[PDB]
Amino acid sequence: MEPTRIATNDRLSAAVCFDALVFLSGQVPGQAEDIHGQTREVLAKIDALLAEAGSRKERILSATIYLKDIARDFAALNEVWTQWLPTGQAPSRTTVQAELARPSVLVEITVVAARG
Amino acid sequence: MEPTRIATNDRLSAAVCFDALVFLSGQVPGQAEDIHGQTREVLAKIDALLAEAGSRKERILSATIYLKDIARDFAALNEVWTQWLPTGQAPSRTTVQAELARPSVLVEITVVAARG
Amino acid sequence: MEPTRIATNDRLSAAVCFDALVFLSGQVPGQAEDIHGQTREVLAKIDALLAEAGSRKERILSATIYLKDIARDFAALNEVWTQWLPTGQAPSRTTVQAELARPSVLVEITVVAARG
Repeated sequence: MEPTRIATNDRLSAAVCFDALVFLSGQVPGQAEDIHGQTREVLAKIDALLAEAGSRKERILSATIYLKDIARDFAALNEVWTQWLPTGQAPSRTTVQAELARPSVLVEITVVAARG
Repeated sequence: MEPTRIATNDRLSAAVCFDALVFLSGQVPGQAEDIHGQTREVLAKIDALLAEAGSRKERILSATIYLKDIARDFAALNEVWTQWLPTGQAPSRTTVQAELARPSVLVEITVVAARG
Repeated sequence: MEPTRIATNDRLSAAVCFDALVFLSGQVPGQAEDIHGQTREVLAKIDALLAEAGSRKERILSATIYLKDIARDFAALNEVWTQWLPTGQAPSRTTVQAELARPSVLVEITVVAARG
């Protein structure tokens, strides 16, 4: 087996697929400025990438959720997250505080999923 | 193949199993307040989840260890960790500083393991 | 299937291999003191470990890149990273800020790869 790549540039591929596994690059928000909208936009991008990479939201295996300010933003994160997930099909997850590459980014999520 | 889930709520599943792989949610301490006891309790929970998910401590593949204060607590973390691991069967690991969802949490560990 | 281990000590194995997957411990620099040289040395070590673990740079699936100061050092990190990667074969990646176990460490990278 060979890895296949999705949306490759000279730093990263949005997705790498290998042996029924899908490895997504950490996804960042669009132009939203607030935690609620940024979380929605991050999840929208993951939704799209899963489709391109041959998976779907129901097949997420793990998610690391990085919050620039975990004390300030965890509740809002959980609100959008819990509403976006398919019912009863939540993945394994870890949420931790970390500054992201751009100061405006409040949230970034890194997903591994099962090809479907 | 379909992913199977263990102890699912509307945010996360404690474990997700797919194709001989086990993805655990980041595990946090019980009611211990000190680094030594918190690390022991985190490892106890991982021990339990591996059992439920069809793996065991000898079959851990990777561990990300998050410490709220890596300078202050790394030595104690290593002490409990090295004693808990089955001899000669340490997994791949990465230990980094990150604040966790609750301020009382000094340590959180995210494990991927092989089904056995 | 059984996991096999590479360069095991009582805290971690440099690599764990299981079912065509390679899990590397987070790699830290040698004695370089600057971000550019530290990033080069981290990538050199990963290069070596991939060889020992039966993979290669072209087969990296995911990389988490930890920077002690993401604002200060991301540009230099990207410079060395983009030059080291095999052309058109970048993996999935996530770059976040986190303090590492030693204060001198500016960068640490955790890789999962496909056995080849």
